[PDB]
Amino acid sequence: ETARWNTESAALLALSEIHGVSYWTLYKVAQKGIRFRDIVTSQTLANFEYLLGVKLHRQPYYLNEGNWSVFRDSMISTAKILLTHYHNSGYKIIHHGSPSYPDKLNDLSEPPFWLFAQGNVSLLDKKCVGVVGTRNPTALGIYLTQAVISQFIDSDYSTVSGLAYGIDQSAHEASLLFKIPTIAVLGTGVNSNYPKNSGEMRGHIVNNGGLILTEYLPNQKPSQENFVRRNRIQAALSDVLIPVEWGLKSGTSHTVRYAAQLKRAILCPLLRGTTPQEEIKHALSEYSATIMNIPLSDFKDVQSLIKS
Amino acid sequence: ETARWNTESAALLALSEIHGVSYWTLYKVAQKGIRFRDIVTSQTLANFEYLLGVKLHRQPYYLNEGNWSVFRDSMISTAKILLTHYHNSGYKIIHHGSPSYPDKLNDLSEPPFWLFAQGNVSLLDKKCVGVVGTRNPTALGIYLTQAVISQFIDSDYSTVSGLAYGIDQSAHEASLLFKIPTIAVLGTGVNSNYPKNSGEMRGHIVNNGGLILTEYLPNQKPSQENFVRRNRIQAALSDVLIPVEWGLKSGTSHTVRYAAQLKRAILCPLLRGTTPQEEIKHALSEYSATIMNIPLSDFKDVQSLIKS
Ligand SMILES: [Cl-]
Ligand SMILES: [Cl-]
Repeated sequence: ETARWNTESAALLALSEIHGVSYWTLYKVAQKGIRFRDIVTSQTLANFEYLLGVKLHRQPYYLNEGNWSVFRDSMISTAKILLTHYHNSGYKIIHHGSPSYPDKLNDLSEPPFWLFAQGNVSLLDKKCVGVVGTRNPTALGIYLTQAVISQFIDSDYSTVSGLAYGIDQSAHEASLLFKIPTIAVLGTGVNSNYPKNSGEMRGHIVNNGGLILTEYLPNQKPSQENFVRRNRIQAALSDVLIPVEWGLKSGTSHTVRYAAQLKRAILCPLLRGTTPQEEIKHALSEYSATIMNIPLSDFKDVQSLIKS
Repeated sequence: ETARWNTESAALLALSEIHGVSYWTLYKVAQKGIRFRDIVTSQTLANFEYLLGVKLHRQPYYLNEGNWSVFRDSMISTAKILLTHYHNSGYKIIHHGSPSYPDKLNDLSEPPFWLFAQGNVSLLDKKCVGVVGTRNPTALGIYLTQAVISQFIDSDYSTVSGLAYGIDQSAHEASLLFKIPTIAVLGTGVNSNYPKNSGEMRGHIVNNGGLILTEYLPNQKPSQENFVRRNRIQAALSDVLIPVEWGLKSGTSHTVRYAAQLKRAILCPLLRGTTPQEEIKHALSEYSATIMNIPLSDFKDVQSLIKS
């Protein structure tokens, strides 16, 4: 069974890394039920380009009948070693339709048809709580992030965030601090160094039983489109979504909307004694969200301790 | 009534700032019930030095009968303006035996006989929770400090700490963030810039209804002896003492010991699922301390919200 998916893995890397096929091109290929293995084993360039869904080239073209066999065989041979190269770094490619693929992602209209993974894949199949927010939080947003995640200590939950500046990085840092496994869904390929000084955090995430996850091909750069596209994954994986600090018509609003479309539970942190803002009121109105008081405790619980 | 204490204030400043009398010398003076006003109005140097408790000088000495009147009158005149100078900066001098002096400090064997104050003095008479710890905390100590103080939101408590690097600064920063009035007890005189970038925090403390407090004379530098001496104040003011992160045979252990001697309530933060350390076990053994779980909430309270 292993060898079937490894052949599809190598075909994906062949088209992506060697021939440079776009994410979108390969996505709609897989969306149609076309397997990359049968694209790379095409015996003509016409067949190649038909299955790949691009505009067929006329003559003259540098790819032709005279050099097709080597073009095909050399790319298959190249990609087979390239996958062992990525396996050696601890990366796994999880394909849609395989046993390792998590059910939750098939709630999406556009499920990822492949995933690059580094770390503990079994977390995708277990309870997850998304913690996400602005890349430019206030001091209180940073605290609420940690306070929220501390509530899940010794639960069966892991955390999910996007490894981005601000709330997301504070979410991962908090999960690590409290020894909650955390999942980072990237807006890049696995090879990128974004965000700054990310290689150590990714290391600690993996060392603490966490997971690095991305739908994007190894060398895909960060982009505003890549982030919004990735947030459908974050919403789908989040059994509960907790947007800590966020404005409407923001990145995180997309995630919250998606979570509402996916009928995920939505909790909104509110510090004791403070007034909900319209983004919170929006979530209670639209998405049937729920306030989560921080602290959840009352001061009466503190009084019990002081005066025994 | 105001003018009686202002005269004692000016006499204290006269001896301290003009003539350079030590903290300890003036402390034992006041400990005996000698008022500084009557020292500065002494008509001989023999009387001056007898009341001040120092070794009486023989002749020849530059202070003598021929220049005594001016020495006395010029220092009284100088100090009267010097107090208006400190009043203008918002400083108040609170004397032991005056209505503004807080009762809690008379639980000390060695109560401060004067206090310099900037901000809201009425906090000393109300519920206070001390939050103190090492100057070199771990990441978790910094969080626990904030989590502990968040429990007192919308309580009638203010916070008390020593405005020192580490836990103390995180305690003040947390109180400010959650809008809990905070009291900083200095290990210096009010004129010092210690610790680094302290003038803005002192400003925000005062602007948020907080208080700066010190027993030390205006230009007293920081010292390890000044810090341990000041922690008897912090213990006395703390109706509840919460040492967040601390080793035994540390600065903060002195405070905790004192708090035990003063029979203050002692709470010790313990993150959920973690084992008490011997410093915590020491406090439960000796000082009848109590664990305060962080969070105080259970995960069952989170489950209630998720699945309504
Ligand atoms: Cl596929
Ligand atoms: Cl006095």
